[PDB]
This record gives sequence, structure tokens and C-alpha cells, in this order.
Amino acid sequence: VGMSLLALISIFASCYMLVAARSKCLTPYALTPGAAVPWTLGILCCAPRAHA
Amino acid sequence: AASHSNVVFPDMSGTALSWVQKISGGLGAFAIGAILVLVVVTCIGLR
Repeated sequence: VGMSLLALISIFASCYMLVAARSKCLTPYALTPGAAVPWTLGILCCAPRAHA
Repeated sequence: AASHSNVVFPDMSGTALSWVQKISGGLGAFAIGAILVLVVVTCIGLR
């Protein structure tokens, strides 16, 4: 149970960082403009999961 | 009388199974490449 609980917490933490990184890098591009470098800089920088 | 349990199905890594493995892998890679190309195409269209 301890090993499984540790495994989940790290996965949850890792998922937590990924979403946070998406928010930090997506908010600047999407404040006034809809412009997100169609996956040229959408993949390397952060999550390209923005709709656009 | 036969002195072997009548098991005829071959085992992977055999010449017969290797060839289908070879052909199956090539088609799978071709399908995978097409999937990747389509994903990139739809990708660059969205963002």
C-alpha cells in the first residue's frame, strides 16, 4: 500500500506540474490575441492543447 | 501409432511466423507513419 500510494502521489504531482506549465505558458499568448504558432511553438514550449 | 501429441501450430520466431511478423511490422509502421502525418496535419491546423 505504501509503494502504491507513493506511486500515485508522484503521478498526481507530475500531472499537476504539466497542467500548471500549460497555464503559465498559455495565459500570455491568450490574453488579447488568438495566436499560438500552429504547433511550431505549441509543442516545444508547453501544451498545444489550446483549441484555437 | 504417432509418438507426438498432435500439436502443429508453430511458435513465434519460426520462419513461417517470422515472415508474417516481418510483413505485419512493415504495414504497422506504414500505418503508424500515416497516423503521425495526419496528427501533425490536423495539429498545425488547430493552434
